[PDB]
Amino acid sequence: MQIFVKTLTGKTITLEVEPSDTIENVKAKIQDKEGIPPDQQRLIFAGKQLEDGRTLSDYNIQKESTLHLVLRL
Amino acid sequence: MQIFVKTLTGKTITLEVEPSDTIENVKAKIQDKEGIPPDQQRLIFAGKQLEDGRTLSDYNIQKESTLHLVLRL
Amino acid sequence: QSELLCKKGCGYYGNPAWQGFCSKCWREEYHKARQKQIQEDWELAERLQREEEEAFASSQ
Ligand SMILES: [Zn+2]
Repeated sequence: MQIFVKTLTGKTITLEVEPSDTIENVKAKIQDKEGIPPDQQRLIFAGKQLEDGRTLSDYNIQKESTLHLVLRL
Repeated sequence: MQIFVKTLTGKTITLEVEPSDTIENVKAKIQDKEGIPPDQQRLIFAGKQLEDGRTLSDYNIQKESTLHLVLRL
Repeated sequence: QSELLCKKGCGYYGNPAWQGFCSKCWREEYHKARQKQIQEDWELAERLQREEEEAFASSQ
């Protein structure tokens, strides 16, 4: 499936994922494209910050779903 | 991957295997460690005795899976 | 808030692939079912052991 990660600075990363993929692995995928390290990444979906050891399916992230990315400092 | 073979006498052999490995080859691996010949080995998984010409994948033996070993007489 | 909520009711969402459970709850269930196969397999092993010993002594 495919989901989207919108930055606050006018970038929409398009990821190739599976419902079984861990949040941690999704943040690795973002690294593959954007070069941002996983520990410098906050992911948001439906008002929650996404927890590393949980999966997309745990949050009901389906086809087309859109998350947000905030950088840690 | 890694699977475990528990004896009835307080030994747990830890094997290094692939899903493609044949039961026969797994019994060769046990020989490498324990010196027990393949034809003196009964392997058990999920209530079945494991057939020599079949593979780990045929029985759905995955990561961490635990079989048992009975000696033939 | 829908029908997709995890069957253990721990608040997270379940997965069709994991029969209704979430990732963490599915792990516990998987470990639980694995514990049972080891136990049953040990019991099988015992039977096969007793049988090999009986079949042996049924020689000399
Ligand atoms: Zn759950």
